[PDB]
Amino acid sequence: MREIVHIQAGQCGNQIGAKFWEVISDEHGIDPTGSYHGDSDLQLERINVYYNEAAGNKYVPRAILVDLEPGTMDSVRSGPFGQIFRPDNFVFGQSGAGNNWAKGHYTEGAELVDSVLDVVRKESESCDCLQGFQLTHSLGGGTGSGMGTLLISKIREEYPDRIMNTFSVMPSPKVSDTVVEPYNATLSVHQLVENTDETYSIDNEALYDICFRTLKLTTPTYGDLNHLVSATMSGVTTCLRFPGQLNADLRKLAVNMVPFPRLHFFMPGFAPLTSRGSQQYRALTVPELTQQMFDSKNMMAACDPRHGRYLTVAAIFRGRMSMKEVDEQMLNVQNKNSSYFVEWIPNNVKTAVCDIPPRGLKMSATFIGNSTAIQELFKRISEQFTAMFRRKAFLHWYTGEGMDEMEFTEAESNMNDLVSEYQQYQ
Amino acid sequence: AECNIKVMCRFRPLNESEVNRGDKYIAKFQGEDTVVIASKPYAFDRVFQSSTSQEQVYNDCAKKIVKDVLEGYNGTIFAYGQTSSGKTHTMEGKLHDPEGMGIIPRIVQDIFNYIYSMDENLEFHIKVSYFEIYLDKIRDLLDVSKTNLSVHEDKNRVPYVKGCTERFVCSPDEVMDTIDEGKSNRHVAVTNMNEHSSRSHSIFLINVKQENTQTEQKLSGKLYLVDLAGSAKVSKTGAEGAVLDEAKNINKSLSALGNVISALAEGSTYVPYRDSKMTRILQDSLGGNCRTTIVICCSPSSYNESETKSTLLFGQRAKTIKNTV
Amino acid sequence: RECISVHVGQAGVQMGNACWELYCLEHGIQPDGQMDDSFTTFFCETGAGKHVPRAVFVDLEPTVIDEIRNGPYRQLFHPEQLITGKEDAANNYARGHYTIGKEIIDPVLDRIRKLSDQCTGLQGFLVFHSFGGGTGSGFTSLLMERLSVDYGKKSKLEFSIYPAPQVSTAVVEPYNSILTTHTTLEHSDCAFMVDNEAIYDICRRNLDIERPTYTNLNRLISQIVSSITASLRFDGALNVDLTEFQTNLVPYPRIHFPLATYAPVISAEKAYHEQLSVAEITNACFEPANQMVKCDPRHGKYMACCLLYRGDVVPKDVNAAIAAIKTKRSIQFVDWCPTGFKVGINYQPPTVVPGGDLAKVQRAVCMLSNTTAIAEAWARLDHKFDLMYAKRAFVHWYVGEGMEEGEFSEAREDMAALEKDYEEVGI
Ligand SMILES: Nc1nc2c(ncn2[C@@H]2O[C@H](COP(=O)(O)CP(=O)(O)OP(=O)(O)O)[C@@H](O)[C@H]2O)c(=O)[nH]1
Ligand SMILES: Nc1nc2c(ncn2[C@@H]2O[C@H](COP(=O)(O)OP(=O)(O)OP(=O)(O)O)[C@@H](O)[C@H]2O)c(=O)[nH]1
Ligand SMILES: Nc1ncnc2c1ncn2[C@@H]1O[C@H](COP(=O)(O)OP(=O)(O)OP(=O)(O)O)[C@@H](O)[C@H]1O
Repeated sequence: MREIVHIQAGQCGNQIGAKFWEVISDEHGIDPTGSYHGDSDLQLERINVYYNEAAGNKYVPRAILVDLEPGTMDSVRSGPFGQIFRPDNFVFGQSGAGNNWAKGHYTEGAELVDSVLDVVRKESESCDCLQGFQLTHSLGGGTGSGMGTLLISKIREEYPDRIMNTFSVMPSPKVSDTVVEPYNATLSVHQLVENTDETYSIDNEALYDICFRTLKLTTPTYGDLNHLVSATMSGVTTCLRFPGQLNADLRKLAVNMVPFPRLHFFMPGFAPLTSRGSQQYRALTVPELTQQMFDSKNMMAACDPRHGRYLTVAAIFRGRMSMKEVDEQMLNVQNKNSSYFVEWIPNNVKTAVCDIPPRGLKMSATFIGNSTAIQELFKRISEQFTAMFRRKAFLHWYTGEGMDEMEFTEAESNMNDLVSEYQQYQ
Repeated sequence: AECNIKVMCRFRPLNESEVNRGDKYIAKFQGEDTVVIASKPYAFDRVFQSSTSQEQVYNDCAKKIVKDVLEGYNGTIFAYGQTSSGKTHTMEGKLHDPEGMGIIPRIVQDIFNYIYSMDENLEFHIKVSYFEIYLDKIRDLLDVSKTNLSVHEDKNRVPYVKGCTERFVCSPDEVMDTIDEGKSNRHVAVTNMNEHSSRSHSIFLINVKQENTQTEQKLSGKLYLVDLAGSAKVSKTGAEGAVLDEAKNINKSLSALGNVISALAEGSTYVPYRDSKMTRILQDSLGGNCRTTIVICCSPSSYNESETKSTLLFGQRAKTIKNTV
Repeated sequence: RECISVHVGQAGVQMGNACWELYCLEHGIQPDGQMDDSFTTFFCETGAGKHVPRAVFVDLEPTVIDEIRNGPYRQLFHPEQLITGKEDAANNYARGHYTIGKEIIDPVLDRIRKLSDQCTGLQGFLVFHSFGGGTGSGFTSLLMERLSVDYGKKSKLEFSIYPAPQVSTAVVEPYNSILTTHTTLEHSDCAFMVDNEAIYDICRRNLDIERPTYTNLNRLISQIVSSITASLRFDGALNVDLTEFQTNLVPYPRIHFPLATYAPVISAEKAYHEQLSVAEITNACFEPANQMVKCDPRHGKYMACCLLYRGDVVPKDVNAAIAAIKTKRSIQFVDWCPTGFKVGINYQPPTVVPGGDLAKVQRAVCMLSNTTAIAEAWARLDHKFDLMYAKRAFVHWYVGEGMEEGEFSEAREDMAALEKDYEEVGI
């Protein structure tokens, strides 16, 4: 019944992928060992869509952890929910890439893809009818950018008809955690633009900006940032996991948000975002959530939406709520701000609601936005790519693995192409 | 510097499936400049009637392209139409027959014949290639092992395919065996509308390179021979199973180039060639240094009267496009 | 006297579970599945002291179908009738029609045959759906085509939830509505339409419910669909059958798009203070803001209106009431059908759900009427379609299913023919 197979790549993709299984384990009432201790019967109604049943009323996640270094698996296996994962799925290499896309794509990737394609083949055969795949990686580095982008092409060859979702975190200019980031971002987007049908553009800079303004976290760690992005992955797959008044599968949101084949880079968001010291001084009905969703300082991307125009918007909701207040609020946001929405579409909002909200909250929603303001993050990395590429800097490492210099220029031709697409519809 | 796209129409006789049903002959010709359909003219360059033979079309449409592609520039000849419009009979035809042969053997026969008339100092290095598209995977015909290829960019960002078959030919008869080997392995499905239904785009590329020994001036010509498939209506054709799966793939390209050439009509900013891979290989045709000549095909039957109108408005929109030669 | 029903999409079964609970409480049918001639037209008699409805719930997505299997109304319905699929339509007219539709229609086709063969008083069919999504557009358009070639002569009463001018749940619904209407124009005998923001306005100003949900929207909609067939269930002084809605409301074989409105809609506290009679409801049903569609009836002209009352209502005041409606010059009837009034009566009154938002009323009316007021609505839907069709937006998914750009033009020119037909007929 539309089973989704999880897949991870890179260090960050294993961390946020690990946090993804943790947050959804709580609402489904899954123990860290694997047994069930929930209260509602609907949790078992669609537990098979991510997990696999087992003996003793145990449930195993349908996850495949892939990382070229072995130390990443030791941290995930030693976590709070590390033991629930299958030990056979922990496939990994020995010698890391060290932030090199050519290693994880050509040399170090070719020896491991044969070991992961047979594993996901087994998981794809275990389910009754698969819907698609969702992946977590990062454009920075070599593992998540190299290993993830490679098998995305292989999964397209093996599963060209199924949905191919991706949650890809991109770099930022002010927060730079890698010297070779624009080359990896420029080489990765050549594969993401053509292979996958959906993509969520996440930024680390906004993940720090979002925590100061509304959460008021004084000492935020990576685990706190993972809580925000993990909740976004749960909102997109809510209607098939629990019943709702209006269902919206991963395909039902893809057809509405992807108006063209190459324009599929979304922009996520989440609400209600409120600190613990100011929870009593706020309401929880629908209109305060609507204005917070479309707020510029709410999304986890560094793009200025006021500098562009939204192509389409999709706001999945959760929990019992009234439909009049939901529908009427989406009318005024597009009417009062008609300049910031394209006139060549009559309605840029996709609505959907569920009845079973997360634990600890009664009303919540997740934002999915495709907008022409995404190009400002793509040209700056392109400028960093072109600034470093024009003198052939940091290319001698990539040619040692047999990579051609023109492939960087072919990626450069793809880089200025996608930004020109959003400029056409602006 | 700037040349318009040569648009030409061709109506054919009614097939055996159409005359038995009793369709009305809606085709009405007004000279060669336009054709009338239900009191609605559509201006073109040259309209071919049902009585036009194979040799008459080649002399009128694809004759001048042999001189332009060999002069130093590029040239592209490809067709468009719905199902049962007569694209393969127009372009490929009966290869073994003298009269029924299409544009592919008539073109290559003119290259070797023209080379014999020119001087001996002009050294010609001709090389051919042939490949299909099948479930968005560029499968090669001369080699059965490889089922997919990747397109790369050259120095001036003109796209071209890598890893394809490259036979360095010397004799004209050798090309006749290559295209014959191509149709032998070409997949064909049986349907209610068409028996030999071309369910894939047959790209036949000839990188014609030439060089003079006296003046030392090297020149090349990109010669594209691409035969498009017909947009099959499932109610009329009855596509089911694997036929509908392949019918989906051909519908991508004709809709993709429809987005491109329509964007070129009003003169859009970006002109998104990249929306499909079939449109990527045709980048040089629509906006490169190629002397393009589209040849649309339409049936004179009233059963598909709406499809002919879609192809006619497709034709007149193509006349407003110009190539940057 | 029997009639088969079918529900499609998220919109279909969501009101289907809400309407059938209203049907069962009228005939004294407990939800467990048991308690002479009034219930035979919907509910069968299975052996001894057990019944089952003459309907089927079909939907590709399994979230709503299994909710009925795990819901409270489990023992009432057949376990086999709750048909479910394996792959969602996703706002695609083509995906629920060609790829996913073909591998599920064959269980659906033969089921209606055996369901009709056991029956003997089959009047017709009525389908509840919504063209505003994917499942209610493609699969609904496919099943009606395949049974029309088989049956043909039997009636077809469509019930679709169309989008509003400005409010909308989806974004691709013009493509979904424009494609499925191309097939609906030739095979649908009649199609009653309801707008999503209009029904919110019904419960806003009259029922004073500032925060309702879709469950409340289906209750008053269940009163509409149950009142049109109420004459067939119970006895009435002037009986009207299901085929009355085909001859009396369809002036031309292509113009088969009536409207719908219902009154009285009064809360519990307001019902005791507000007098209930035929005069106020007759003036209220023709009130423009009280209609279930955001289209001004003053702009158009009524071709014909079919009145149908319920409860203890004598036939004197209903004739005197419509006589006052004829004298009103604010409205305007078309010269092509001056006597466009069809009144009916049923002795059994409007029921009431325990704990429902609607209050008890001794009499009610369900007014269906055709007009050229929706001519601007089709022009509005066509106008917004031209904006996205000019940019070729959302086209790569439909052709990605198997279709092409050819029939996209066929649906456009079909609406162009449909638009001018409303303009020329309304002269
Ligand atoms: N929101 C979070 N971001 C993280 C976290 N860990 C890393 N990152 C960010 O993602 C950036 C790159 O992602 P990764 O840490 O996974 C580098 P990767 O493992 O793919 O390659 P190698 O470790 O060299 O084998 C990284 O520079 C951080 O900005 C995390 O736990 N949470
Ligand atoms: N008035 C009213 N409209 C409803 C109700 N339920 C659904 N709808 C409408 O139905 C439209 C979509 O109909 P469907 O085709 O059934 O949607 P779906 O079944 O979820 O289609 P998928 O997304 O592919 O699963 C929405 O835009 C809603 O506005 C309801 O209970 N009342
Ligand atoms: N100009 C013509 N004169 C006589 N017969 C023709 C002509 N063109 C096509 N035919 C007939 O059509 C048949 C071949 O059909 P063909 O393969 O061309 O269909 P098609 O147009 O390629 O279909 P699709 O558009 O779906 O690929 C031949 O048997 C031939 O007799």
